Amino acid sequence: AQIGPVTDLHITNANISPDGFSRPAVLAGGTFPGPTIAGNTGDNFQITVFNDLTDPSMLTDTSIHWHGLFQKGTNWADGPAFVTQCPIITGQSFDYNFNVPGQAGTFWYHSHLSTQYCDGLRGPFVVYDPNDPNASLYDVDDDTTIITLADWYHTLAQQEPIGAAITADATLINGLGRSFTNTTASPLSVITVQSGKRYRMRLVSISCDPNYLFSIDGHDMTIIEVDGVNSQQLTVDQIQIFAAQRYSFVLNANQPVGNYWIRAQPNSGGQGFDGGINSAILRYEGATVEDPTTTAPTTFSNPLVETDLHPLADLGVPGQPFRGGADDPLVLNLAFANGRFSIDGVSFVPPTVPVLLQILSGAQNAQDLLPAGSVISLPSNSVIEVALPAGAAGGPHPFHLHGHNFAVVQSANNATPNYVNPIWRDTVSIGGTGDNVTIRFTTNNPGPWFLHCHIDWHLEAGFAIVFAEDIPDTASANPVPQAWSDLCPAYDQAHNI
Ligand SMILES: *[C@@H]1O[C@H](CO)[C@@H](O[C@@H]2O[C@H](CO)[C@@H](O)[C@H](O)[C@H]2NC(C)=O)[C@H](O)[C@H]1NC(C)=O
Ligand SMILES: *[C@@H]1O[C@H](CO)[C@@H](O[C@@H]2O[C@H](CO)[C@@H](O)[C@H](O)[C@H]2NC(C)=O)[C@H](O)[C@H]1NC(C)=O
Ligand SMILES: [Cl-]
Ligand SMILES: [Cu+2]
Ligand SMILES: [Cu+2]
Ligand SMILES: [Cu+2]
Ligand SMILES: [Cu+2]
Repeated sequence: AQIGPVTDLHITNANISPDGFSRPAVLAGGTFPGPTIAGNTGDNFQITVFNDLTDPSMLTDTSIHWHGLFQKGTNWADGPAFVTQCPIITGQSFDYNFNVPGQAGTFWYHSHLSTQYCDGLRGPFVVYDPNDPNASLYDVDDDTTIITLADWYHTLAQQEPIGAAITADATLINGLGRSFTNTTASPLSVITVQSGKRYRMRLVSISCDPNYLFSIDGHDMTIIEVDGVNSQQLTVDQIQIFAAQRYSFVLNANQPVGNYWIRAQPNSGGQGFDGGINSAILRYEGATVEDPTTTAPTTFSNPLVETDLHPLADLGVPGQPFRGGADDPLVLNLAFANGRFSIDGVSFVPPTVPVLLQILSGAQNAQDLLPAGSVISLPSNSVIEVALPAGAAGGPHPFHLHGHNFAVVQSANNATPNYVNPIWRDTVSIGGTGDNVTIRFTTNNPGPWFLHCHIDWHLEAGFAIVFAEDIPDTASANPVPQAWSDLCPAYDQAHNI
């Protein structure tokens, strides 16, 4: 069952074996992935998060972010540790009480403390639209049509050795999959469809790192939503999905009754499908209970290319139709050296006092804010452009902005910008060497919004800045509850800070 929009959510430690290998984890709702949190557009979510964690090897503090939800007037509920709150300590709870006006689509939630979401605190978050303009394109849209793609590690996140390469040990589709080494024939996920029906498949990358080449043998996929933004229909036979992105696609159960492989090939870790790694099963009702015998093509006919996507609505692009054609045009210098990432020469290290609390306490320019050089002010009611030229090691980097979606004026692997009808989204691959992926948005949401690579290992290694949007109006726009004001004193006391 789905939970919410008003629910408790307990965060616990438990052993799990999603690929046949047992390890401890950090779980929401007792499962990996966590339960789907759901409601309708405009609803009031009240998610009372109970931190019941006791195993320090995965951190006993926590904080949860609701990825892609704008949090307008509720910046304090956004979740990034040391940006909008101090963490919740063990044995305490915290009510994330917010609204989702003007949004409907496929989102997710995850820990936003250190690399803790990699240890298991990740799940889907769906905001349905009772008047969805895409409703007539499908028959079924429910918990059974959510498809999560996850990387899974045998080594605990906090225990990844300094100086060794980090790669995953399994791809999990709907929480199940097989290990790349010492593969055992552990259970695969089954997605069941009925011949003749049409399904809104909600594809969610809950990855800490790899991008996936996602496909379904024998089928094609008609994209209708990108990171919460309705799209024109775009039929593809493969989707390269980067960490934290979402798509909805229509799956027409229009092939013979049978079993078909679902494929999710990560860019690192195990290559191929030997022993059923990187795989799940699409099973038609009435098919034999057996593995598919289908193959992929050698070359896909219609892979997703981001510039092919266009909004369903007339969203346009704010500003003027040329580089720098914005009120506040930025170009970030994104770099990596010696184990640390930097943005404009500064590697992100979380501050002691959350950025929001510093602002509420009267710090009122970005040069006043800690960490020094990591907080950039944005003016209110302005068109912002951010160019994100690639080249830093470890790419392709999926950059994500909290508090906002954005027009993708320039996409990976294509030097031509689009000032007319590009897709809007919230997480974008910045591509490869020489690319100049560029985003635009307007500043109508006062508060400090994190901008970072969503490869969690890279965030931990500093690949982030905070946009302090409309510092002057942050306090008036974001009244804070007493429980939020209590977080830092409790955290600092527990940690002898
Ligand atoms: C990416 O696009 C930005 C503009 O959006 C480019 O920025 C300009 O950079 C040059 C120096 O390289 C400066 O003289 C300009 O002031 C910048 N802004 C402009 C022209 O609008 C940037 O060079 C591009 N980067 C890459 C790698 O292509
Ligand atoms: C590279 O990106 C550009 C800009 O998004 C794409 O150009 C558009 O192509 C469509 C389809 O032919 C045309 O309707 C638009 O007028 C083009 N816009 C611009 C600004 O040129 C282009 O198709 C992309 N290249 C590839 C190979 O997909
Ligand atoms: Cl967000
Ligand atoms: Cu996220
Ligand atoms: Cu986010
Ligand atoms: Cu990265
Ligand atoms: Cu974030």
